Amino acid sequence: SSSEIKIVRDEYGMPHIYANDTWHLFYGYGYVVAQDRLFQMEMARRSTQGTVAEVLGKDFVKFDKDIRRNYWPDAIRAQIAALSPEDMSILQGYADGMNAWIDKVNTNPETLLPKQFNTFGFTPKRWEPFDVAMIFVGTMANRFSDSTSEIDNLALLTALKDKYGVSQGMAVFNQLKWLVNPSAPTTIAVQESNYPLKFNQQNSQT
Amino acid sequence: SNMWVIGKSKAQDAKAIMVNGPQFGWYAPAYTYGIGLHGAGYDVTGNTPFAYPGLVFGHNGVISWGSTAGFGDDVDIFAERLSAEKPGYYLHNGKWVKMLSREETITVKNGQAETFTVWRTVHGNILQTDQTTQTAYAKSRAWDGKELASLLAWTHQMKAKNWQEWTQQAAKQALTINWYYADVNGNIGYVHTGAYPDRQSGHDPRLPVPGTGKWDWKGLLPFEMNPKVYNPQSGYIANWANSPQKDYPASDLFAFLWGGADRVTEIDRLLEQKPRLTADQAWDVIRQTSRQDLNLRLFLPTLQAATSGLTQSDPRRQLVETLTRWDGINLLNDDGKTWQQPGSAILNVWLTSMLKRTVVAAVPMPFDKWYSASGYETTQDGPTGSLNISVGAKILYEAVQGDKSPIPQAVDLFAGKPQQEVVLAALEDTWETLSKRYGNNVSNWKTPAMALTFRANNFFGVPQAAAEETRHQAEYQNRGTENDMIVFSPTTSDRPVLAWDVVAPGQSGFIAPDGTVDKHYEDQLKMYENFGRKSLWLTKQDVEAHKESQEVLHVQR
Ligand SMILES: O=C(O)Cc1ccccc1
Ligand SMILES: [Ca+2]
Repeated sequence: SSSEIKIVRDEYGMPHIYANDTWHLFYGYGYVVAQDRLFQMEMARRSTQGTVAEVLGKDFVKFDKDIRRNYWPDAIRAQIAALSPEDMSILQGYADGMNAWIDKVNTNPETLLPKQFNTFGFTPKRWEPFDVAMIFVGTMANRFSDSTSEIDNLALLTALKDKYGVSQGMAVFNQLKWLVNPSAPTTIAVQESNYPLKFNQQNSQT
Repeated sequence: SNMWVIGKSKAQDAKAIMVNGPQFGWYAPAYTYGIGLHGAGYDVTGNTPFAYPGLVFGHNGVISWGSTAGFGDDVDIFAERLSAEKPGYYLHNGKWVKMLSREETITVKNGQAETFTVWRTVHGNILQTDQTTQTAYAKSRAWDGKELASLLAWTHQMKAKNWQEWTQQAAKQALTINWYYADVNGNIGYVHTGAYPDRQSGHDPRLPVPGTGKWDWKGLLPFEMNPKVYNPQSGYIANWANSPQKDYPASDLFAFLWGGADRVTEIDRLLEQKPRLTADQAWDVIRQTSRQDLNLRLFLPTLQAATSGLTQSDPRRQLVETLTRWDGINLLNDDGKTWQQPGSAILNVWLTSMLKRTVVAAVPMPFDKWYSASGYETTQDGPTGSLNISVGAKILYEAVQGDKSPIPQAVDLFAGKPQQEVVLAALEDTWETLSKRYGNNVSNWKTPAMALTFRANNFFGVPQAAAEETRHQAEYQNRGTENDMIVFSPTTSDRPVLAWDVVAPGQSGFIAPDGTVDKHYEDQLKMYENFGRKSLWLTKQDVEAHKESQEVLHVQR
């Protein structure tokens, strides 16, 4: 059946989804996620969108602000709007699947509502593709691929040049924060290849 | 995070072995989510963080895949030129360009709502402001605008059936991530994926650049430039957040360095120790590396040289002999709270003192603090992530390596004094500190072991469970938040592939309204602790034979 989604959980409760098309497949995925991790995913959503203070109060206002200042919603929405129907079906199916279970949860909370929701004083709302995308953007991109300390770096360099002088200060900077170190153990052996690109280590942009 | 992939030339009773240990910290419920997908071109099994549509850890019966953070430099800061007379504008290529801006309101439980404005330039979102010079910094990510493509690439790569199809997808993943590949034929591969900027000549990626236009990136580097290797001569691919490739530049983070001292060597050593490894031996590397003190190997030679001439009755001498007899593999005593050997405590105190005496001393305040950590610092709950060689230690390592170091020592970290003298002075500090606390009989020193905590707050510091759901493990283990292994063409199985993983505390985080915990709420917690693992199923026959429950849905879009 084209509308059929089969969910088989193994001996550790791990779900396997069987479906014919993209939307149904990720609908099943989202469904089982809502069953297994609804509170975790709700709080992950609020974490990635900076809406934690909404349920946990003033101690998370700074957190929420920092989250929102670190991305641009409309840009993410534009990327989603540009997705082909096939790719959209991944996100839409996923969200729809979560909503299917979430609706059941809110129809019979006395039996299906995860305890934490009662404890923390709110109830789960439906998800959209944007929400699913932001779980990834906010927990993989914005936190594992968004690292820089250039402003601090420059402060260090400036301090070094003041202590040691211009030339020696620059040299000590290259000693503490080298651009490359040829003795660094590499995952790819030197016999295989090396990186072609070389950079300037003098801050010529000043 | 670590990963080792063993190819046909080094695999025993198999053609390829992939063992992945992504290190995200530890949380309850589990950081990752087990999931199998079968249909619409997918046939996969494994587990993935926050249940992303794409499985970061898994296989499809033909190839397997894994990841560790790349730590490339894909982020630069542009210093935007502002004008008090033109608020909301910045100078770019000779014109005053209007910033993008948006209003946001933070609603607050039991509090007053707060509205504020977020600002963005062509270089990215604005960090803050500095209107004395009339400047504001914008953070430029090479992956900007490629967030969804990266999510999708991580999904579509699951359908690849060979190196070419897989790299086609790796080329579309824009975040700085190491991707790993293995297949049923014993082929293995690695790609340091990600979008990286093609910077203007003279652009030092470690420091900010003007946002006025002349320093704008020329674009992004082609996929050809991304470090990659397919079936390396070595017969294996190992990574523990180390450098991808000779001459490849690291993240600009001042606390992050790829140098001579690198924990990945601990993995290389174990893989190269034996010509071939079995699946079980490959898995055992998790146990060994998770217990391996990472500084012993780096500094023992220095310690031995400095004390080689001291009499047997010199305590500094006996501290070094203690280390020399030690393999660096920590094991808990029967009390389940202290370590059998005091080596790590010795190295901690010594290294702390060394850094204070050397690197810390050569760096102006308050920057000196950046280089004072020994890497052992922790709390009662234990490390929040992996243990590594500290940035200060890596710099000290270059220094004690002398001329064997490729890094010019512009300033002598020992400031004219013989390295031996400083090393011995730190050993004196160490003996005083430790003997004061533990007494003078080293053989009965029972030093505190690090513990491990599955935290109820996610990595943001935000509750994802009730405080009481926090779980505790006596032995800290420097290992993946989860570990998964894929073995291709195992000779002792009727399957073309076997796979295992561990998702602790368990698959489910569900607790019913009446407090009744789900049957799979904690059934992998003890398994995690003892380096156990359970089978991942892929084929309909294997899934069926191990079915616990089934539910069929009929829905129309
Ligand atoms: O190495 C890390 O810090 C965590 C990580 C593992 C795999 C992919 C992305 C991030
Ligand atoms: Ca940079």
